[PDB]
Amino acid sequence: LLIRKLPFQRLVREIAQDFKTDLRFQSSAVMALQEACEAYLVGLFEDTNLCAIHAKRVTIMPKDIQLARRIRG
Amino acid sequence: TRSSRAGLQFPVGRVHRLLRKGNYSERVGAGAPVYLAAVLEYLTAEILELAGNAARDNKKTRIIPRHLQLAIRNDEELNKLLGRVTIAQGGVLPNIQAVLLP
Amino acid sequence: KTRSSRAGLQFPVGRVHRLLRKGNYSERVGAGAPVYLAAVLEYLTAEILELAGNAARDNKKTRIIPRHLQLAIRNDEELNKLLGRVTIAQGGVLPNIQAVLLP
Amino acid sequence: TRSSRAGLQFPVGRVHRLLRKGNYSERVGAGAPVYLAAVLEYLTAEILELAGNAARDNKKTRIIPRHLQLAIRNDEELNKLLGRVTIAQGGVLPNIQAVLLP
Amino acid sequence: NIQGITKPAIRRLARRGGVKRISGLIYEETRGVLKVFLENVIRDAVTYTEHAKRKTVTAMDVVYALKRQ
Amino acid sequence: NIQGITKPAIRRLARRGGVKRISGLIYEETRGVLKVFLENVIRDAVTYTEHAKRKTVTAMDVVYALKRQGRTLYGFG
Amino acid sequence: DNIQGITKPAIRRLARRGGVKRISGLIYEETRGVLKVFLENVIRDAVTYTEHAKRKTVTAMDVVYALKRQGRTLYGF
Amino acid sequence: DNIQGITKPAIRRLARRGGVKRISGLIYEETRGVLKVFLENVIRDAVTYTEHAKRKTVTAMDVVYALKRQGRTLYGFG
Amino acid sequence: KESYSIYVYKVLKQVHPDTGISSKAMGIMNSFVNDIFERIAGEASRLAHYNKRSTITSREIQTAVRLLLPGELAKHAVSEGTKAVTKYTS
Amino acid sequence: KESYSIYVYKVLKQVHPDTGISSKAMGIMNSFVNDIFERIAGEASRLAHYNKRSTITSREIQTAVRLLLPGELAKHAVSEGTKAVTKYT
Amino acid sequence: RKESYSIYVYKVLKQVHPDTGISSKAMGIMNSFVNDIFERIAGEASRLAHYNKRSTITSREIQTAVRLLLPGELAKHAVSEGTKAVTKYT
Amino acid sequence: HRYRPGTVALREIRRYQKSTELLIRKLPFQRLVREIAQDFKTDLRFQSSAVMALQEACEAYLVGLFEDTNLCAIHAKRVTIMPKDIQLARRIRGE
Amino acid sequence: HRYRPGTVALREIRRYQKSTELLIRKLPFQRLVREIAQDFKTDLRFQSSAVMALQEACEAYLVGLFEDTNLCAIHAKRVTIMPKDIQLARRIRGE
Amino acid sequence: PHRYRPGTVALREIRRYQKSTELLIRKLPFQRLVREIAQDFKTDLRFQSSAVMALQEACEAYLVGLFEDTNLCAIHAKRVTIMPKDIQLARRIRGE
DNA sequence: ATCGGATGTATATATCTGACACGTGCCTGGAGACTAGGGAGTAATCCCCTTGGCGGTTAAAACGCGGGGGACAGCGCGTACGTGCGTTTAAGCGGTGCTAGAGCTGTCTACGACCAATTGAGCTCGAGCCTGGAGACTAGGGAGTAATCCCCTTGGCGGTTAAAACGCGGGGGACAGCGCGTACGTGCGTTTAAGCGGTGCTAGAGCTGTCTACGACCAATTGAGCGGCCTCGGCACCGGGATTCTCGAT
DNA sequence: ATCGAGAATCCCGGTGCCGAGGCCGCTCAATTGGTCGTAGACAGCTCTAGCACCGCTTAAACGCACGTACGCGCTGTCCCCCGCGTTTTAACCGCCAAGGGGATTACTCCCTAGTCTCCAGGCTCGAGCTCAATTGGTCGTAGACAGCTCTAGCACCGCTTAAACGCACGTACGCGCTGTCCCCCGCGTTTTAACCGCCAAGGGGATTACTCCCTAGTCTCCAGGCACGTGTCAGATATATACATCCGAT
Repeated sequence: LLIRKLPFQRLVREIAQDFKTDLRFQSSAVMALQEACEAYLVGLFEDTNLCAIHAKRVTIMPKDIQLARRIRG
Repeated sequence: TRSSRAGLQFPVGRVHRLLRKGNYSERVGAGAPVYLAAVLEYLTAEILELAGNAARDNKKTRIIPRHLQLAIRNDEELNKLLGRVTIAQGGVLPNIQAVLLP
Repeated sequence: KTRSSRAGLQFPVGRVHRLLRKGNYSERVGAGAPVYLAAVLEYLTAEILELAGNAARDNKKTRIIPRHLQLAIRNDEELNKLLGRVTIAQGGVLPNIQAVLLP
Repeated sequence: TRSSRAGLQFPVGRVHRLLRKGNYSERVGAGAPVYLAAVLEYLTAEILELAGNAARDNKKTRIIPRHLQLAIRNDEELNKLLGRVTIAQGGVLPNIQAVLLP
Repeated sequence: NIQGITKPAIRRLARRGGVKRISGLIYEETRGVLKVFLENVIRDAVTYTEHAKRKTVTAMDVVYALKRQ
Repeated sequence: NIQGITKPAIRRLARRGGVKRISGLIYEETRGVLKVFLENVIRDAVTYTEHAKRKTVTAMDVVYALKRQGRTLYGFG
Repeated sequence: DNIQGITKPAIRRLARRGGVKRISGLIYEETRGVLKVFLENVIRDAVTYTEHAKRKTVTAMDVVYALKRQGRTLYGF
Repeated sequence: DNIQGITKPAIRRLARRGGVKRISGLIYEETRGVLKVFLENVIRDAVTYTEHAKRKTVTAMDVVYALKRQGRTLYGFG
Repeated sequence: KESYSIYVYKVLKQVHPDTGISSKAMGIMNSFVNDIFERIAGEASRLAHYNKRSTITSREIQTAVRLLLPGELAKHAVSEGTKAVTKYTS
Repeated sequence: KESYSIYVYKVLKQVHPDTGISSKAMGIMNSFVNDIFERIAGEASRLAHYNKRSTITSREIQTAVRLLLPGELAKHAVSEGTKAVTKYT
Repeated sequence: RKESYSIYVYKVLKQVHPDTGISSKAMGIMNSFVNDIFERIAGEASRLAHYNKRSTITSREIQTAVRLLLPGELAKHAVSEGTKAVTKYT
Repeated sequence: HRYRPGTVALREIRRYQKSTELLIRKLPFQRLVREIAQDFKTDLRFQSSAVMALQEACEAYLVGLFEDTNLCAIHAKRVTIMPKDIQLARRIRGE
Repeated sequence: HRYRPGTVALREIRRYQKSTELLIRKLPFQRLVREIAQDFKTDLRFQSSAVMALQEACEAYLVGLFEDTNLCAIHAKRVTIMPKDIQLARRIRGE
Repeated sequence: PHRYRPGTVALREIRRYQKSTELLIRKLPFQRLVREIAQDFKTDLRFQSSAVMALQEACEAYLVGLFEDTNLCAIHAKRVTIMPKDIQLARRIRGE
């Protein structure tokens, strides 16, 4: 895994808190969430890179991400 | 009828029969087809509402597929639900990218 | 008064007893042994004849023929087991076609 | 002894006694136990001969059940005679179906 | 808490995606994208948890959430 | 004489056994099988005949052979 | 060679609905290839369904199921 | 539930001695049923002999006799 | 051949009393109802399986609605369904 | 030349008063009775030999019946035999 | 006192394989075998005598019984052995 | 008119399982019996009922063997019996 | 008179986003559909509404695909779509 | 790491177990089975050790032979995997 | 399919020891002459009919001979099911240390069954009756086979809105080319955290009881849906305006 | 870039009618209520665990000055290449005509059940015998009575050897498709077994003189069986050696 464990955990607890109070988490639930987020970002960065090369660039920009996400739906 | 007891327009009995014969589960609660019929009725009413609105904006009293496409695509949440759905004879929304105009 | 009559049987207790004495089975035969054996043989004969009579009546014949014996024996699981390696002369076989052969 | 008079190793007198006491017939002829001893001796000799041969093929000096099973099953006529016989601690003959090999 | 996904972490993820150079404005965008994704997945996961009358989100709930999108 | 067990007879025997379709090679094969059976039964039967110092093999001898081959026959006692 | 019935001007109309003002000459043949691939994939699934139903007529429902199972659900048929 | 003592690896070993190379998962339960029937049939006969002799211990000879009268004669325990 | 056409038409008169609908549009509405039926019932079945429950009740339907519908659509549908089930129970 | 024909016929008249039997079928019944006789007597003989007993009694017959007859046939045969021995005694 | 064929089997073994021994289990199998074949031959001879309304089992019933029970070439040798033995005995 | 392959076959199966008459011709079987017997013992005669006994036994054996052969053929998802079916049936029977 | 390059294209854009009529000729597409189906299984027939459904699906797919191609073209600061735009659109869709 | 292809170890095991004679079912669980089944016929029965060993020899010989016949049935159907229908054919033709 | 190297296996081999033949002491049931006892198979002898051999006839069936279809041996691809591996756990096993039910044998004794007349009785074979299933026929129902059906297929050419295509030509896009600026290392300080511990505790996964709700029939049914018919909203066409680009100019 | 004129393109308004929509209606069938239970489905309670909450640590992660070379956006020219008018050309649509199935209907043929007539096949009435019942004395075989001493069962304990549970994952089963084969249906042919008759004696089947084969009881003399001291091939501990077998590479 490529994101540091503890900040991701804290983010998960913070984000989860605005939906239901007093939640706890299994450890394997957080590793599952980490696998899912990192897989998504790697794939999204793959799509951004294809969009960048399409525009004859090598530098990724926000507009590449928004195009990739728009075409993904 | 059960629909009248539940205050609904969609046919609870019919929905119940389709749930029974769709091989969805071994047992079916009494409230499930009522709830399902109510939800289907609600979504039908919303799409028909927006499509009617579009129809009156175009000064047409009859709903045609075009109004369904306009209604669905101009509403973010309906567009999300039918993001991978084709409305036959719906066409598309008029939209030209600003950089292409003279 | 015969012993078969005393035993309530139709099969010949005396004949079975003599046949036991002369069959070189043992030096002695108890008095109750041929009664028991005759009773068992009579029971089995009666059971088979019962089924064969039923089969005969289904076939609207008043005389039992070998075909009815074959039907009676092979359609009854325990009689068929007892006579698993027995050929009933003029019996034929049970009507039976495996489902895969039908259209 | 009658075995010596007949040139046999198996006990004719004992076989005669077993015929008398086996309730086979009221009378037993004088030649019958000699003949029986001879037949039993011949078959014993054949099985022991072949089993010894098998034992030597395995570089063993003592016959164990494996050699008897090999001897019996590898001889068509002995295998036929003992077709419905179980040899305790015999195992089976090595045999792999050609279709199963790589 | 979104700021805990640090600049070097996003850099490592971009390298794994095969990206060699990254604009300074990418980082905030990635954080936003991450927040949206996480929000959606957890919403489904917690919905499943509530159905099970549990107070603990389990690994199967998250995996199930991932499957349905 | 083995060819006297004709093709239609073997087909009829198979019909009683419930067989609907029959490869052409069954007939010769069946004949071989049949021959073996007869040999075995008769071998015992003739022995019985020889034991009785008779020159006519009787039906009883055959029935006894069948019994001793595990194929007991009813009706000829 | 029925793929040639998807004409150059038809592809132009299709591009127009997509908002395209100018079209390189090589798009049309590329588009043709792409369209053909899509159709194969849809029709293949449709025919598979037809074959499961032991029918000789591909129905509208067969096609709808094919689109649904490829994630392209179609409304109205 | 002692029939479960006839384990999966035991059935594999029996099949290997029988020359079997590949074994469907359903064979084992099927085999167990078959085995139970066999034992029942044998033990039934054995117990009759035990009961006939007015004994309370099933002997090796009872089993050998049961097997013989069931056409599965066993050598070596006389 | 059964369909939801007449119920959709009555709903149309509730929401637009003097408005009609074409045959094609009614067919699209019927397709719509069947799609949402399959999605909600199938997902509810999956929830029940997930929870080792053999019965689909109004709770699985409600949760399926929350997963499938966005925001205000999910809340409004849940409110209408809840009112309907409680009125039915009375 | 002995046979069981008259006894088979008496049993038939008991179970089906107005039913007859062909010559071949009666011959098959005689073969059957002789067969079962041989089976039961032989098994009883083996039981007696196995137990170093010189007498075949109703008990030897009964055990042989349990060995030879399946299930309900065995139970009913034992019942008929026991009833018959008690009536005879 | 339990009688058996062990010593006779062993004498035959020394005739056929002078330097070969035999395990106890194998001797038990040979004894079981001899008893089995004994039973088969004696039973067939008894039945043969009965079938022919004879009260005596002689070497003739034994020989024919042997021919029924033993296969082929084994039968010819066994008949040969029996005949030589009976003629030497007489 | 022509019946399709199999219809008449089934009709014959029903016909011959319904009846009981012997299916091999008397005289050729008798010739076979005498031929085989001649190679075992000279000068043999036969009672008529001995030959009839042989016919009942052989035909019963063959019908049963054909039943087993059919089961073996069906096991291999065929409907036509072949020599390999007969040899398998006879091997499992122990012949 | 002569309109400048692009004016008539835009006019066509306004026309075809306004309407809903099918844009591929019915009959040539029908021949295409029958050819492709025939290359999987011979002698099939088709209901008319099956071909109409297939045509709606193909045209909807192509219009959406051309939308994505246009987004890719504008992304590269171009106004002319080229094959690499199609390749990128379909790669990102996962086709 | 090394890995043998499917079947090589099966064949090796076949050779191994056809070479040897030791009983292949565990003694004590089989013994429990025998006592349970017998107890369901007559309560409080005892067994001689050699009676249980006899039962073990009989069962293993019967099953090994049955598995031989099943294998022959499999080969007849051009398969190499034995299936329940193979057992049922073998037992039907044997007459059990 | 093989030529080789790398490992995991039985093989051909060398060593130590140990219950097992195993050869031995000896002890007793079993055995085999023996002389008859008598009782059974042997061997003429003699008669009666059963199975042949054969003459002889006929019409049922076998036996070729085609036709065709439907079955079987392949085959290529799907998917998936059991396997060989490894690790961790569960119970079988060799070793006790017991212990009391029951197999085994010995007394003895008292039922029990069998030739032996012996007293007698169903059984079985002629002999002569009928009469019930073959049979010889009939009639209706089993099925096969075309085969018209309204509705959907296949083919088909006239006129005409659509497709080429060509020339133009005028705007993209592509590369050159650059200048700035901004992320990327690059190095130093920090600071936050994995991990190692440790604490208490909430909830959760499980277990048990039980009961409220839904399945699940029947009979009763009224609302939906085809079928049909009545109808006016709007698809399409004629006449006139908004807008809408489009060129020149400066 | 923002006037001004002018035409094209479209929009609007007004109308024609027709057909797609609205609407009734008969029905009919999918729908709904009355009654039974079987639970599945939820409520209560409990041990556990893993999950939250908290202190060092050192160290790797991160965060922050610096500067810099690597793009990237922004113009410039070229040329390049694709869209628009005009025109021609035409398959496609119009729009039609005819052939054309999937199908059970509506007929057709053969199979399979009902209906009199005539016997071979048992169904009854009388005739002389081999099989069956009695008790008696007379043996024996079997069944209680009583040991008694063993081995079959009951509990403790390593421990490891195997059994159980995942874990890739790759051959196996299987499954639809397909070409040829090869065998079943139908019919003429040409047998050749079924039906029938003839004569006979060879051998089955009794009948008896008989003599010689094997049982039965007793005894003398015994090999075969029960114990029983002991080197040994057999079982188990290390070995090297190919012997196979699995993964590159012809």
